[PDB]
Amino acid sequence: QGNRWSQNQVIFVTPDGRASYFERFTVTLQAPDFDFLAYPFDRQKFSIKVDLAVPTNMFIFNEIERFQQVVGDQLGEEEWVVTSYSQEITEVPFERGSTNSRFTTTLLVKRNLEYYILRIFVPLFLIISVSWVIFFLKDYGRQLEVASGNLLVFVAFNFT
Amino acid sequence: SVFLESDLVTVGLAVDQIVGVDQRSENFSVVGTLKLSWHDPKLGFSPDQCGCTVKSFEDASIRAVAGEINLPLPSFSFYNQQGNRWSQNQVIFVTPDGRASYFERFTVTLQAPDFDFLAYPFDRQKFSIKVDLAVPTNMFIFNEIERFQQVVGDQLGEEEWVVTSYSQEITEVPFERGSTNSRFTTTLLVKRNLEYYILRIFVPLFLIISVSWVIFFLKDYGRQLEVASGNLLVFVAFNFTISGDLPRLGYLTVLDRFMIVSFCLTAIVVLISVCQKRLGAVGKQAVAAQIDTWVLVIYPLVYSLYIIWVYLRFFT
Amino acid sequence: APLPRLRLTDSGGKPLAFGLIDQPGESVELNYTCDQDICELVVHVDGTDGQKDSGEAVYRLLVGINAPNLRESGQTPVGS
Repeated sequence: QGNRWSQNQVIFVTPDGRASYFERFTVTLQAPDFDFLAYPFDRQKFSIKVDLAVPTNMFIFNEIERFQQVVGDQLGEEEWVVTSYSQEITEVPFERGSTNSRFTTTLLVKRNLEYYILRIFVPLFLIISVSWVIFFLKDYGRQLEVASGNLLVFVAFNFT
Repeated sequence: SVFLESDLVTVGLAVDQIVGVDQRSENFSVVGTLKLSWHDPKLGFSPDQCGCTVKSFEDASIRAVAGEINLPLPSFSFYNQQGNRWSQNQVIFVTPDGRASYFERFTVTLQAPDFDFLAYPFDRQKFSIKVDLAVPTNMFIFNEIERFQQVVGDQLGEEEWVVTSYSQEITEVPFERGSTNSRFTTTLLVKRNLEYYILRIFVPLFLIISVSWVIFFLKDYGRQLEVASGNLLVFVAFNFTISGDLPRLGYLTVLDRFMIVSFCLTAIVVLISVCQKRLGAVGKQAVAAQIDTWVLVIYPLVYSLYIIWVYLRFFT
Repeated sequence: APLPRLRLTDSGGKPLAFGLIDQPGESVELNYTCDQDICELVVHVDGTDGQKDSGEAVYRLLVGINAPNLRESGQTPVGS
């Protein structure tokens, strides 16, 4: 989506004819397969697809090289936690017939559950318990007043 | 010397102003100045063919000048640069003896994957600026560090981030197509303004907790219940009022945990008030007084123990 | 103020002449003549004999073209 930012882009060749390409990139990718129905307990897949722009009879992916760790570790916590990853080479239909190679990297991610749990569900449970406990009283004016206050407290927490 | 010798380059960098920090995308932007100097007899010329003592190139990068004059020059790049870089006063000028120098004023945004906001707002961060030569070490290498100005500059007014110390170092890192390239690193150690957070958050929170605590001296439990119900709403109002200074990072910090604990205790106060009201209704006021004494004794101890635990688990 | 040094060089820095201290040693003088088709000259005046911070030394410089009578000019600065 949009332009791609690239750094350290270089191509170098040896007299025998061995050539290699290197690039450091920052890119934005469309993900039409997202599904947030089970939010915040949803799980998502991050797929990165690289397609050759030439027919398979000219060039084709043959091997996968692991020059570094596929998923890198960084200091501090993250919003998304990677559970597993995979890499695969396949073939996809190409314009003007024939076929082109595709290299796909897939990441399985999930959210931080403790954040949502501790930040949302415990206070909501406490508010519900406050609304439930008032029925032991036999003075119904106090019960009505506390219920009226607790409804406003619930609304305040909801917008908070 | 029988063997060829690498060309020696002198480098220096100064920081003028930190203009922004992004805590969700983990990047920051800085404004500063960069200077390079080296000596190369292949760049020498004769004055009588131009009638001048200085030959200069303007508004061009080192790569462009090298391509135009067809000679190797020590090009460089920022390692964690995000997007394009804004440059001003870019000039390269050479003396007849072969002494050349580079000057630039830059504004750049750098990625900082090492950010850690677990101890917010008591966190301390490192701002690293890395300059790498785009040539193998056998052609050019950093040799000396020049201090043309103060590394960290002073500006009028207060700043959100305060620089405590700085350092500069020259190292070697692996390079593409083998060999090695030089790296020049400038590191800034920074911290936040503590008085702002303390006075804006913690004192009002302490006062609200004190209001919720002091009501247990009353023996009219209806008033206690009403005041507790009002104080819970006051606490919620203050919490969302200060929500503006609560970054949304997707994970918990110290402040969020403290707010959650305070809210839970405030709700437990209302629950205990309801229980005491019912007990007084049934005719067991002695048990209610005993509960009042127990709560008055226990609550500050719980708060102190939680603070000690947080300090142990986050600051040692 | 102490007497500074005087020398004459072209636009490339090639030296052409140096100042001469007169017997009444209160001034320094210089002379040169043109041989090439086009000559561009630069006049150097410096008092960096050492590192003393003398302060606000001030000097008067008189220069002329085709005017050998600069010792006693008489007329106010004429020409271009």
